[PDB]
Amino acid sequence: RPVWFPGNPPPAHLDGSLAGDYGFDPLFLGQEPQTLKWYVQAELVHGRFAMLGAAGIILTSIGAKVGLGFPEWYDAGKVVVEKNNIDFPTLMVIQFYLMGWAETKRWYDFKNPGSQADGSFLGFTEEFKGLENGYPGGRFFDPMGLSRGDAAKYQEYKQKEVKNGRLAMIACLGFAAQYAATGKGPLDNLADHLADPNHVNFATNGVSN
Amino acid sequence: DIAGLTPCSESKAYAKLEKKELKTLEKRLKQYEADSAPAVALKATMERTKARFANYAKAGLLCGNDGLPHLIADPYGHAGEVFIPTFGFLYVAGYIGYVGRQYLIAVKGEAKPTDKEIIIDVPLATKLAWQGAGWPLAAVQELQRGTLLE
Amino acid sequence: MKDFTTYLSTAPVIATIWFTFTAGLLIEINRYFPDPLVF
Amino acid sequence: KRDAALPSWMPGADLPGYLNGTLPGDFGFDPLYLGQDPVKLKWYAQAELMNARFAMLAVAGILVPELLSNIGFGAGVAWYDAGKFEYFAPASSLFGVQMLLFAWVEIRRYQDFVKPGSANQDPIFTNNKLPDGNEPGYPGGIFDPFGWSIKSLKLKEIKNGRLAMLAFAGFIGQAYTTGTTPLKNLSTHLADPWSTTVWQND
Amino acid sequence: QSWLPGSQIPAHLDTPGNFGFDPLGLGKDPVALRWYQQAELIHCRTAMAGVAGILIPGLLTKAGALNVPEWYDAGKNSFAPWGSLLAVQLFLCGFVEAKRWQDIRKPGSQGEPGASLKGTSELGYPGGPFDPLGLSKWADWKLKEVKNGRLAMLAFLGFVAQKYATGAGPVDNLAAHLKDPWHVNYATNGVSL
Amino acid sequence: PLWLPGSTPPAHLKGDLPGDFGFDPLGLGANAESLKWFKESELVHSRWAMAAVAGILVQEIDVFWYNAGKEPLGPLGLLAVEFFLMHWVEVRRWQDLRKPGSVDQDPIFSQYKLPPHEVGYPGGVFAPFIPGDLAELKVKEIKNGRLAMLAFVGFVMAAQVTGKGPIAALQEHLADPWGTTIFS
Ligand SMILES: CC(/C=C/C=C(C)/C=C/[C@@]12O[C@]1(C)C[C@@H](O)CC2(C)C)=C\C=C\C=C(C)\C=C\C=C(C)\C=C\[C@@]12O[C@]1(C)C[C@@H](O)CC2(C)C
Ligand SMILES: CC1=C(/C=C/C(C)=C/C=C/C(C)=C\C=C\C=C(C)\C=C\C=C(C)\C=C\C2=C(C)CCCC2(C)C)C(C)(C)CCC1
Repeated sequence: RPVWFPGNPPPAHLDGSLAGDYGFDPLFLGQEPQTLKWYVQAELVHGRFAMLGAAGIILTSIGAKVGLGFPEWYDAGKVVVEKNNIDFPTLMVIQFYLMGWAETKRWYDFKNPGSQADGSFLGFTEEFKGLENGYPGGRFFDPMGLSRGDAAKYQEYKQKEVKNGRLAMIACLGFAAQYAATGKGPLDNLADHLADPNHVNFATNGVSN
Repeated sequence: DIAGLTPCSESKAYAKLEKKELKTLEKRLKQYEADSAPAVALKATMERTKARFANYAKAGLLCGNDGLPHLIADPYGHAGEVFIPTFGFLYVAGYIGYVGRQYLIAVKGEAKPTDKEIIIDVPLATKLAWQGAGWPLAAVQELQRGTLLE
Repeated sequence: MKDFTTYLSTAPVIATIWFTFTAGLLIEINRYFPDPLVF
Repeated sequence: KRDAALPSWMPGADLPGYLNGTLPGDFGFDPLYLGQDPVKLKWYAQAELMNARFAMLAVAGILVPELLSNIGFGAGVAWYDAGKFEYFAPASSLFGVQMLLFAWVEIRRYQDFVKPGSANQDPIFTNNKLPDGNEPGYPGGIFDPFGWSIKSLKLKEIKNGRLAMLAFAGFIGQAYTTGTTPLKNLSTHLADPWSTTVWQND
Repeated sequence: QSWLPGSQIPAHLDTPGNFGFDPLGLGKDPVALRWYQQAELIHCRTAMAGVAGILIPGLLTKAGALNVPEWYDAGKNSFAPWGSLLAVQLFLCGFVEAKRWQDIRKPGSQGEPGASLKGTSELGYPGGPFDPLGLSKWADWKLKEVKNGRLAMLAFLGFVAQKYATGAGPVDNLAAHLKDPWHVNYATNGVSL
Repeated sequence: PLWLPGSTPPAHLKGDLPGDFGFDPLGLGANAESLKWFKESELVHSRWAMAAVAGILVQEIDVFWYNAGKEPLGPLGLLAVEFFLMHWVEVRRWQDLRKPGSVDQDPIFSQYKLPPHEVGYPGGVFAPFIPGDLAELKVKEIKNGRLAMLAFVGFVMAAQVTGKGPIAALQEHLADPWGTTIFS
């Protein structure tokens, strides 16, 4: 089966069973199977936050590069804060409560398969079940029920999801290391590169990075 | 005041110890421009050193004929000098000690205990670590129960 | 890595990963609360 | 697990069990499940009636003296600004006597709730007694002197009570925002109802 | 009934207010658990009481019914010495708490043939003359009693901390917030906790 | 009969439903729970679009349908009588899903009942003329339906681009077909 480093065989602990399994753990981190069950969720969420974030910049930025209204992602927190009524400390604390709640419940599904399933909440029993470490599903997490549709159709998406996940994580960090090295927006970094690509590279200003 | 010694908030020598230290740093700061790096340090130290003196004058310690703050160690003008800190220690030391007790005993019954003194069971220790927060309530109850002594 | 972690949980390694923690903690607290003779 | 063939409030939905159609005015409404434990249904069932009959009296006490005072007959004021200071005794006493006369009647009624036949006879003119009802909240005798004997009738009581209880909640609410009598709130609504909803007034 | 659904409740609570909370494992010793249960019960009763005489005064004052001071400033006033008041109090409570303490040691102990019908009931719930109205199948009261208690225990710690931070009445604090909730917080003051 | 001739439909679409032309690239209709719901939203959606695109045209056979928002019973006065009437009606349709028969009986005049019927196709009162016959109509319904649904988004993007309604945007296209497209 296909691998990250063609020829070099993939390490035992990778089956070809998990989504985006290209025999890549050169540092033996995720060897003990529990400690990898943990990383397959870190990677998913990281990628899901990264995807929302990348989609999140990629739309504001064209919105700012389409009409002189929207702010650049870097200096677009204060612009939300100052202009609008709201404060920083409370948001940051409100967030921590809701995210605190949301996480602390996912927190106790890693260690206990079907824990929050017990209805010990708002009588919502069947929505907070296990299913598969990383995909909770039910009427809330998978409303349309692609989760409970077909065997292959869902398997292929796990594949799509992790890949987009890993590309958005790259994409995001570029946004973050491109504002840094050039002090401009990602459709000023993209317009400057389309007009004169041979010259407007890193080679100019963006060093080894 | 207590032992006839003056309060630092009033005393002359203490307020002349302010002057000498500050006026040591202002004889240095001359030898540098105001925009420079070390000037921001010899200003920041001064600010801190002048703040420090102010914060014992507000604390209300007893300063002697020396000009230095002496301490009070029995009863209630000067509780916070020793009487409060004192408990701080006996707690955190008692914390450390009782965690260490609960570790060695928790290992004791496991074929070869000596291995766990070296290759320390971290996830055992880090559970005993938090448990050792409420230690005086356990320490008392253990002295009661009569499992504390051989 | 069962083996690598047992080594990281060896006495001299834990001591050092513990002391850099309780050292920092005391340097840290002496930064934002500088120069204490009370509290 | 829940009756099939009796009054519902969401037709098609499920009455839970404990609401059997036993009590009077059960169409099986208890979303929060407050009537679960049959001890607690016993209280609430009675609690409802008391709260019902005070509202139905009170709301009549509120509306009528406006309905008449506008037709113009002799003392008529605002149902809240009425109790301010204008009576033959002071505030203090009128409460004392009120609290006394009740404290009596209520501990009488309460003993009847606790034990079904405990209080049914006069303790002074001891030949005088109200009959063997065996029905706390529906005690009868004196209290049914014209003698309406029916399930029919015991609905019509709690239905009128639920409606009256609200009407009174409204009166609190409506006064607190608008600041006139509830027939004056209904006048101004009837003059231009469309431009005078709550949302208009909020 | 669990305090963190998924967390394995520690063995030493086999459901005898028990929502499974004892992380540091104080009550693993069933000696300690019986002792600690009445600490709670006493802590609840006092606090429910105490807070009732912080709030119900404090709420009626704004209402206008009673011209009561704020609970920090109800100490300071002329009638008797405080030394006396504390002494007479410390005297009077010390007697009665000693009658509780011997009950906690030897439950029946407070019924010696020699004025004692205040024998006991079950441990922490003395009843009889402590239960005028007499209430006893619905012992759900027993539940609320702890819950309404822990709520009130927190409430006071709140009072103490939230005057240390804003220096104003709880009935004020409640309004200040209700007036601009998003700019008057935990998060917009002296100290971040 | 298929959206893309020579295709195989997806497994879950079997030509039972009306206007099943083997179309679910994202297996939306995969789970029977969801596909039962989606059936309704696709009826009702077209029914609202058919009703609305029927309106836009015939109301302009005038002024901009889009700025019709600006028209004798105040705003909040009218939004109420909508809210309660729409809340009333929509809940009762939503019970017929919650349980397939749960509602059919006239809560007032319980003498009159709506006869046993397939979901989202109620009839009785609502099929007076009993017109053209059997399923075929339900397949006109969803076809004529989708066309109406599409046309609406048209009508919207047509407003939000030209400024004019539908019939004027067409008259503009006729005047300069080669010129009045999106590609100019
Ligand atoms: C908060 C509190 C207790 C907190 C303890 C906690 C969280 C325990 C939890 C845990 O143990 C568990 C379960 C399990 C463990 O593994 C972990 C921890 C986490 C350790 C008690 C407060 C208790 C609060 C009390 C008792 C306060 C009572 C109030 C009074 C009487 C005050 C008096 C006055 O206010 C009046 C009435 C009128 C005014 O005018 C004047 C004065 C005089 C000021
Ligand atoms: C107050 C004060 C003071 C004084 C003091 C004193 C006088 C003391 C004494 C003391 C004493 C007289 C003591 C005794 C003791 C005894 C004993 C006998 C002990 C024991 C111990 C133990 C047993 C321990 C244990 C433990 C724990 C608990 C924990 C940890 C671990 C261990 C094991 C160690 C001064 C002035 C200085 C200062 C100020 C304050």
